[PDB]
Amino acid sequence: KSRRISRRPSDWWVVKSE
Amino acid sequence: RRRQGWLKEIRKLQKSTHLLIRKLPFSRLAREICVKFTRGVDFNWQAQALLALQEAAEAFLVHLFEDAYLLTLHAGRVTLFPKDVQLARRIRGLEEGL
Amino acid sequence: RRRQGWLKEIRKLQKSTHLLIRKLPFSRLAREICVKFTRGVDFNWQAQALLALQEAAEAFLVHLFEDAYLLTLHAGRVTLFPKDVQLARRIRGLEEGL
Amino acid sequence: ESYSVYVYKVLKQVHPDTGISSKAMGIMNSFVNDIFERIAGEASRLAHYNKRSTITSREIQTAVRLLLPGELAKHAVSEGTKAVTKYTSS
Amino acid sequence: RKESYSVYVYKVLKQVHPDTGISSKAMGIMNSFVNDIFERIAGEASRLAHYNKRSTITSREIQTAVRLLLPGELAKHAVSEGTKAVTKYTSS
Amino acid sequence: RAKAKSRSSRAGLQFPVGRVHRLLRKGNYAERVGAGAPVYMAAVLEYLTAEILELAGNAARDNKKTRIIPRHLQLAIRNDEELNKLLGKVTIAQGGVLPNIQA
Amino acid sequence: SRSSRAGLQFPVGRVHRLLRKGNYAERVGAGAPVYMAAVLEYLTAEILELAGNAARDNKKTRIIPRHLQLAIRNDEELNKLLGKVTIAQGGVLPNI
Amino acid sequence: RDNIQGITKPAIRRLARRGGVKRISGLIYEETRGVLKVFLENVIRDAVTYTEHAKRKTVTAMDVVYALKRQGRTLYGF
Amino acid sequence: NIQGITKPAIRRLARRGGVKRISGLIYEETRGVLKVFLENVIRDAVTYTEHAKRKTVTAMDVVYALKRQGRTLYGFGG
DNA sequence: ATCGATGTATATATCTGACACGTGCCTGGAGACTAGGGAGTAATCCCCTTGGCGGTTAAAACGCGGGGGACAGCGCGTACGTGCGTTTAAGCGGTGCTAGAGCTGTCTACGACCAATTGAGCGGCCTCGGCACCGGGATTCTGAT
DNA sequence: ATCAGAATCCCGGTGCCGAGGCCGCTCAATTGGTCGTAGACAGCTCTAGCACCGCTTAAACGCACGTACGCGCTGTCCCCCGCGTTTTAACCGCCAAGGGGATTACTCCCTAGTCTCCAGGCACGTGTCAGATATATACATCGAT
Repeated sequence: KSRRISRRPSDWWVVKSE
Repeated sequence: RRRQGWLKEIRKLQKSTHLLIRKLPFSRLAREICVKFTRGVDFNWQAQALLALQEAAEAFLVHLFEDAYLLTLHAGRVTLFPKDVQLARRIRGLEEGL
Repeated sequence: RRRQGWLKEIRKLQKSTHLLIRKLPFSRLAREICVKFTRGVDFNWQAQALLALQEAAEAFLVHLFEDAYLLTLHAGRVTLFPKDVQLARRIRGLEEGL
Repeated sequence: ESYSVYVYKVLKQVHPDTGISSKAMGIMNSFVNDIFERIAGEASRLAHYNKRSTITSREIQTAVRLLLPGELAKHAVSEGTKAVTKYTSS
Repeated sequence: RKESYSVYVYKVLKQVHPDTGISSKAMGIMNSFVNDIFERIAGEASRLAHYNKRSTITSREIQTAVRLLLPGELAKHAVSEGTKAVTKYTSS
Repeated sequence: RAKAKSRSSRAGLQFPVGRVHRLLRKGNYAERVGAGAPVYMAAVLEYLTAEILELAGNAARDNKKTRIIPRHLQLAIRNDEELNKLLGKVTIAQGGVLPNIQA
Repeated sequence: SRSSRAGLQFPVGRVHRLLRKGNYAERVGAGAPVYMAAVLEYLTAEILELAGNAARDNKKTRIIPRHLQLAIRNDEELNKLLGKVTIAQGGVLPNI
Repeated sequence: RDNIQGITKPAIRRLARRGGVKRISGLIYEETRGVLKVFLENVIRDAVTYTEHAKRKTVTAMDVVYALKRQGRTLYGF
Repeated sequence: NIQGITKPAIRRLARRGGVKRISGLIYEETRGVLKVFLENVIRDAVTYTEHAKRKTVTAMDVVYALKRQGRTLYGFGG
């Protein structure tokens, strides 16, 4: 499949360092 | 003895209109940023493109500082803090602070 | 006697999804504020128009309150003050806060 | 008119046993309509900026690259490059 | 060649002020500004006409467009300035 | 003539390609629309709908519900970082706020 | 010679060609270019009068982009119309 | 008997509790009533405009969501 | 190479912003927010250029990217 | 710091109105051919970009005293949460009505389109004066008295 | 309360380069005419918003009380700011080389357009169950003690 990876970074917006 | 001389600097910098950041390190930073997404090949820049980018970045930064300083004085203190500017970016919106 | 019951209210209200404000006073207020710009002639209102208006109004209001809560926690207190929501509307922008 | 079929079709394809309410159907319909309008407007100003009158496959690809965020777009681009190469294959 | 609105803003500037000059950067600023405003009202009028199943951009459409786009007070003069020209344009 | 095969069937997609072709032709975006342009559009719309419906199904499976309600759509769209950026300016009707309590 | 037919300064033919080439709609009306040229002329006349005031109070006969920013930020309606804009070489308002 | 005080204190309280507010001061109820006024003064003033262009006298659900989309914050499902 | 926006430069930017006092921990995050702003704007302008068959980013593409993001810039557009 | 009675999670019946599917019908989509032009592709030139060298110089960096600033602790009085009694207006449902949305037919005045004509708008030249810079002088606070 | 030295304002001088005026060219605006049709207008029909009545009942209003917290003050620690000295790379000025931006010309394959037929999509209808709701049971709990 290779569906897009989902992570939960501390930042609400995934702009810097994912 | 020159005491409390920051107000004169505030007035002088608010009256002026020229760019505050130098052009050569900013252009080096712009090229360092642009080299990452172009998968390797070197791109050329126009003389006015870098000037427009510097003007837009200065406007963005002056907006962030001028709306975060009022957040700091809203908390009661006069020192600007990074948590305050982070909160300002969080509350300004997805397209206004980011 | 039920102690610290605001947590249960917050959990139940964030778990639910129905409209909070009533329908008849909202429709009355909407008609009374719409009679101003219609140059004096009464207008009709569809059944879904009032519902969509109430949904948009409650969404905007709940977003304003959740964003102002961050500013209140930033000031070191827990109660909400009108200066805080005014500051939130001011930092949000001219179009976003008004 | 509004299309509620294809959404149900792709929903049954991705999940064989899940239904959908009528309101969520209208939500998805309005959502795809808005996304289609945004991508089309982006592609239109793209073609207008370069003195072009035809909207080829490159314009819509660059438009969706501008509109959609980074990690998704790649995937989407792949889907695009997986579609046309079959459509012109026949 | 290149197109611009530099001559018309110069004429209206000479009309509003007989002895005031204009620089070159301000020229480009006003040019880009009037282009952006024109594009905004034209696109908004196009969306409104497509909303109402219309294919012609009659003056009513852009009137409603500028009335919707501009703030309250300015529109009160804007609609008072457009029709006054239209009523003159129909004078022939 | 040959059999009437729709281009959506020959492209391996579920979204209609002729419908979006007519919509682009009447959408006043440009006087000429390409051939592969509606196909790309149908593919990306199909992918986006699949992504949001898969998230909605994951958000409805844990609640022991086999029907997608508008609350599930909000819960699924606000749990994805990229979909939140795509749908940040928009708000969903009949959708509650995410349960978050500050310390 | 119908550019000054309605007594305006902006051309009606240029905006007509721009409307026909912008692909906003398949058809355009007759009074729409005249109305649009008139409203654009009014907007630019307002902002130029404000800039002329902002230049005469500084004893400068040549307008500068700083005065444009000053005039666009003093008035509340022009600021409301141009909220997400940035003027090149335009300093921030003298506020403390 | 004004329609602006129709939004009672428990209604605004429930709105704030949904927003995650712990404690509310007493001067908030008089403030947001103005804010909710202004937000309801900007939307419909656009909506009626969308009904002034057509020859209609009603505010349909399409006009409200159109005005909201023009403002920026739009709604799905209508 | 991100050290170009030095400490007196950010200090002067804050002075133009009306800020009086500046903590010593700001210079580790203002560079980051400048970096993310540039990484957004430059990436939009560079895909704008790459759509056409060119290799040099021009000032028109930068202002196009800025307009698509939301903060339009006048003066260089033409 | 353990225990309970208050609340919480779950299991079972019901019944329902929305959901899924099935049918009929037709208008939009597909197959086929045309002819016309916007776009792909090669040449070219020269304008703009990149790169480098030397010389300067204001800007940056570093170090240090200090006094103003952030923050913790604490008392106080006030303002808001909570519970209970009371009342009031939202809300359900049921009926009736008609203003107005919506569809249809028609006729036309309006706008697209093409050819000939030319004058308003754009490119190049210049020329000079408004503005930047600098020196001198008079004033006016701000730290100093 | 009372005051002098840099900071500020204003004047004059010199300069110099960008703004405005002028001229020549030229293609987009104008004029004239024609033809097809989008929409204005009327008119007709059906519906959905509006208005009312009766009744119900849950939410709102108010009042009192308790206590949690916004606010003001004080004290202590410290870390940006100002000042001086040393260092440096940003910038100016100049030159050289060439990369590809922009323009032109040729051709041709893609696409609007038109017609012809038909099936995928929409309106309507109807059986059926997912879930909202009521009731009962097992279990974690947070305040009194």
